[PDB]
Amino acid sequence: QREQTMSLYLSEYLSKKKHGFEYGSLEIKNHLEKLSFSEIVSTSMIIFSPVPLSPWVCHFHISEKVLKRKQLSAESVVSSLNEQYKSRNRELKLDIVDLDIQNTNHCSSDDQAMKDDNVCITVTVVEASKHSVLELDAIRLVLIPFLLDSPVKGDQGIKKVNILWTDRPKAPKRNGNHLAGELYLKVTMYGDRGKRNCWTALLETCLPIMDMIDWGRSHPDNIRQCCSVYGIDAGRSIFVANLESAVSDTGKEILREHLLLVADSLSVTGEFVALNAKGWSKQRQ
Amino acid sequence: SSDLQSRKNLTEEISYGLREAEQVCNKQQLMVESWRDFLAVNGEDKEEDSVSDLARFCYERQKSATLSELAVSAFKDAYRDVQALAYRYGDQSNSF
Amino acid sequence: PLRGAKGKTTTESYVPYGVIENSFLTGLNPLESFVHSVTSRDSSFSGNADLPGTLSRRLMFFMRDIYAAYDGTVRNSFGNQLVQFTYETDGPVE
Amino acid sequence: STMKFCRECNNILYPKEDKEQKILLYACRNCDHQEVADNSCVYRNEVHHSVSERTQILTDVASDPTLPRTKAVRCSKCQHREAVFFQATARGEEGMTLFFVCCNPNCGHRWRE
Amino acid sequence: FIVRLSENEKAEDYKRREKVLTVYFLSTEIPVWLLFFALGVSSDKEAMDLIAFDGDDASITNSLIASIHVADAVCEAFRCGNNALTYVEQQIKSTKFPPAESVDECLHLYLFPGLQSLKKKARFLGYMVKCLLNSYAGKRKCENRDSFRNKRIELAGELLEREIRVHLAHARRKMTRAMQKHLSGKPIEHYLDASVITNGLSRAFSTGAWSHPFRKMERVSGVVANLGRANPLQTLIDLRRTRQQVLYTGKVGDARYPHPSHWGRVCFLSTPDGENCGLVKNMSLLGLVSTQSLESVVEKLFACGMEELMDDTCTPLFGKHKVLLNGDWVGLCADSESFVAELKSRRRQSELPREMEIKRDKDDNE
Amino acid sequence: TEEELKRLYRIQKTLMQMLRDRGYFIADSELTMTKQQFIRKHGDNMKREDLVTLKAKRNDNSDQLYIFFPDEAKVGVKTMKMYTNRMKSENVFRAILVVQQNLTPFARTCISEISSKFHLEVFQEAEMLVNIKEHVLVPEHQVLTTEEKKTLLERYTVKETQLPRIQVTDPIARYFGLKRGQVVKIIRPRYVTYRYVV
Amino acid sequence: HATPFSTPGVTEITEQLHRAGFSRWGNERVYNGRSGEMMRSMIFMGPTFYQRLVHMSEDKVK
Amino acid sequence: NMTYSARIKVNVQVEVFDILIGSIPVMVKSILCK
DNA sequence: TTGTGCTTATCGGTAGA
RNA sequence: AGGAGAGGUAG
DNA sequence: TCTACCGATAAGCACAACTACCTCTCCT
Ligand SMILES: [Zn+2]
Ligand SMILES: [Zn+2]
Ligand SMILES: [Zn+2]
Repeated sequence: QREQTMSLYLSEYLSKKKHGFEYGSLEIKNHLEKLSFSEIVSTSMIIFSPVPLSPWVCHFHISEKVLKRKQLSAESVVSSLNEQYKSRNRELKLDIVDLDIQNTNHCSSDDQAMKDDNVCITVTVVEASKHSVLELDAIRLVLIPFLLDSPVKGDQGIKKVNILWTDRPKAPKRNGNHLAGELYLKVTMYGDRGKRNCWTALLETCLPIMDMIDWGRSHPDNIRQCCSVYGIDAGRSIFVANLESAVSDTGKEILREHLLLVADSLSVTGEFVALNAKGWSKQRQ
Repeated sequence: SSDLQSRKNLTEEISYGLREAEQVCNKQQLMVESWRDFLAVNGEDKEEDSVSDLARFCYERQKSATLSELAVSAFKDAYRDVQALAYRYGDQSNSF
Repeated sequence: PLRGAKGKTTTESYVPYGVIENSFLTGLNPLESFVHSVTSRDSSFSGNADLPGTLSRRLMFFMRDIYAAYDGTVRNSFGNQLVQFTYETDGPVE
Repeated sequence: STMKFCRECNNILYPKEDKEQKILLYACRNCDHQEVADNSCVYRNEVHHSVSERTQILTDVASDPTLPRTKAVRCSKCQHREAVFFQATARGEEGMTLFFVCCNPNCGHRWRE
Repeated sequence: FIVRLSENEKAEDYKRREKVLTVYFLSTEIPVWLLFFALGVSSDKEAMDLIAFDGDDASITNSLIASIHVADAVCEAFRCGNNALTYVEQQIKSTKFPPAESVDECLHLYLFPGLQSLKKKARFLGYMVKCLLNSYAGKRKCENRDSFRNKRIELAGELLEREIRVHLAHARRKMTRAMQKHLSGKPIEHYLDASVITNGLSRAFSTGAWSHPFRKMERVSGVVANLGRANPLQTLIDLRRTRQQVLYTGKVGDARYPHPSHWGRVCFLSTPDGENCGLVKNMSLLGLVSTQSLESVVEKLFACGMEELMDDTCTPLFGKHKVLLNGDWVGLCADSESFVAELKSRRRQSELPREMEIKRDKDDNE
Repeated sequence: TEEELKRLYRIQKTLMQMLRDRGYFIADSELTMTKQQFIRKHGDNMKREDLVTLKAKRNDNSDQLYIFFPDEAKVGVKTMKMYTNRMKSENVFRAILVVQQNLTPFARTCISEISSKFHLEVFQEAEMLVNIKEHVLVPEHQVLTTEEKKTLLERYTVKETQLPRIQVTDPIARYFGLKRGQVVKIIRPRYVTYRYVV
Repeated sequence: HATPFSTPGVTEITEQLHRAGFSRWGNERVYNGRSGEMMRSMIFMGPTFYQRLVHMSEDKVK
Repeated sequence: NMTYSARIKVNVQVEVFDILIGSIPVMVKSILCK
């Protein structure tokens, strides 16, 4: 599966503060949401300005209102761009050595003055005493799409995070069952690369906010790969819960022992085999 | 209905209930991130624009799926009360 | 919107949403009848009929061999594999 | 992304940079004509997200997310628990403050934190 | 004639893979700009004026510039002289099954036969590219297969026509084989076999397998059906039906649902339930199928006020709406409203064929 | 740097919790060590060397497990050979290796070739951030000894193969350090069940 | 006339049936044929148009 | 139980230096029908 | 036509001798 | 006697 | 410094796309 739906629950110490759950959930959503650089910038243009510097400097103008709404600053986005340029640096397979980004409130651009409260971001390409990057097509086709795809917030793995409300969660709390209705977050992550597990990347992204997310009840929504994270028993329990939910949605009434027998039959060899012929053959083997 | 006057009253009540349900759906359609500046407790001069644009709400609803789900949920919630009128306008001898 | 698009960029797809004020006793408007036919055309299709049968057959092929033993355990017919040590029923007759 | 035709032969011009001239120039390959450039602009594109054309209506891309709803808070005018909460700035205040909107169809009341 | 907009994969490196405009004519894959300059165009500005995009979009301009660069790189000095004609002739001759005609004659009959002039077809190509760019930018809606506006139905004038054509071709093949076998080593009646076509028609009517409209093999089914004699209503509704052929029965698309184009043409409230749910549509009571008109409408259009298409490509159109007759650019009109009003007035006086559709849209300006 | 310090603190806390759950006589001071106390005892730089320690079983002092932290990621055959030579010199039969990146296939083959003589367990640093055992979905796991396994097999009169199976790659099996041929006891919130490691 | 899109109103039908001497709602008082007692609720009666299908009983006997 | 069709006659001329081709089924009440 | 499993076939890949 | 193409009934 | 198997991607190549029944019409 490419969606790889996750489920994160809030910790119990946030209830002491007034409206602590809502503030914590909003902070987690703001921190762990992918925001592309193209969504913030409005007008991107290349201006001919004339380690030595190369010509064809790029201009990115961003309105201050957009930054105010997103609670960001020009210095923060410049730092994020530099960090992401130095993080991978796998693309841009050309004569590139360093990339320095400068911030200016007002730029010497007389082409248009429609917006007076727009901050300009200047990106300058550096060449190692060569004119291999002197053409405009190469930069326009490689560097411009690279910066627009760079996320200024969140992580490249997380697709979208939505805040939901539930009354019968899959992972019940030990004590304090009197609380009728809690608040949790659902996280969807990209599955472009299967080399690394989505949960592994999610744990590394939440390092600054490890205390906020209650890891005692957080669990992936998937069934197949949840056994590799929390064991076969947790996957069986989540499968039973999902089967009960499906039966309830169907409108019919089914006794518990049937569903328990189904769960124990489909997970007898330590893994949830499929209903196809290959799964049965593997189970018999 | 017992007579023609009761039928006319029921027709008017149904029309008003449908209008109220449509208004409720239009109000519920505003629960998005685009109208966070308008939903806040402040001074906005575009109050009349959200009301006068009656023919655009249906077009915006038919294009989005989440908006359609919210609209149908609100319509069911507001139409339960409309369906509740059968016990008021229906006699005890009604076979249905 | 019924005439292709409303011209507000040109759209290509729509999610129909209509409210019919009239009832069956009064008489359906031809456009209302068209809307009702469009809405109800889904129930007349022959699709999705094979899914319950295929699912039932594939589940039967897995759960046919399961039977209860004289010792009280739940065992599979292939090799007497132990599925459950004790039946998880909540009573009342064993 | 800009283009212009030289007045000599009416053909497209490609931008180029000369180290000695230190100025932007345009010359076409059809005729040996070089003209001075204006505004020193070789590319100007408004950033838009209209990449998946004729595909955003069928598949829900979720361009505008829905606001979250909570049931812990209780409304004042009516005794309804469901409400919409979000963060937005005030008229003149700084920072983000929490807001609440009642979900009761008959109430229509909004209050701050 | 196919104009395709896609990323360039021929003689393109990793850095340059932007979208370019290509032409698929006689399986030659000719760049669009070479074809533009081959059809009596000697200026880039004139070619841009022919493609009257009338909009400000960066993607369209980038695609046009990329196409120009691809055309320049493919053929050197193509603008000067007639190198584009030589290049397209070489591309045509490079096909597995090239036409017997030369380049000077292939462009007159195999390329837009409706337009006689070699420069008017260039304007038609420019209009086609303009429509493609408008559709790509989102200003123009794409055609849908569910609507009846873009669909036609054939009952007997075209279904039997292709069967007759293929049976006659087979009979001609057999006759020429017999003639070659008999010439080397007889009345004309013995040379032509009179049973082949009759047997083929009998087989087609009995088995019900009809020839595919676009494929020699893979005969279609469900074309010929039996009548019902249980009651006259059954045999009346069996005669008045419309069938649409789909690749698979499990999924079709949006054809199974009613469309606003069904208003007054086919019955949207009645349709068979089952596998062919919505594919078979019963025709309405006031439903008629138009037939080909033997009279010539072109001669009567100039009398109403239509102005002929300009031959020169340098002269642009200011506000003259385009007039298309059966997909052919026949001329231009100054005012569309008065023109269509006069056409309708002439039609209502029995001066024009009674089965003729007159469409006027201000969005497309045609 | 401080992020790496707190990451290593979490890893050490989870490792100590796992060792205490496995019964290796972990002191309460190490279990109840706070982040501030850990940083104060850490010093200026850890260099992934102060985490190396040796622990012995509570019941028997002869059995001991040594925890090894490599200095750099992407270890090779030479590092594994040095580690196994150190194990042979110190006379230890079990070891836990916590690495930052996935092991070299040659290193994996070397580990699998010498698995008969000594048992080696590998753990990623990302997997030890959250304690698997301390979860509401995971039930109580109890490892049965040889005598209890024999009693279980004799009571139901069943073979080892005719039992529900659990793979070695499962996180619980690696958390409890279970080898092939051992049964476990599971209590669900009561009916119990047993799983056979295969 | 019973034109599908030109159906007469319900009030017109009720008035037409009332002018014929019957109840305006289409229901008439009936008496049980087995005992002769009068039923408490009126029964709706009307000459509808029915059809006979080609599916018979003996055609399905196997 | 025979085919209701009509014969086709067209002149064919051969040069060096009305024949029957086939029968098309005839629809009832067509341009050629009794 | 698709919808997933399933077995060849090619691009690079880093590690150890 | 045996196979392929259509239409139809029940859940 | 020259070879081993080893990760992800293209391209064929397969099975599978509901039960229970009834007619007619065409071959072979
Ligand atoms: Zn600037
Ligand atoms: Zn020039
Ligand atoms: Zn309220």
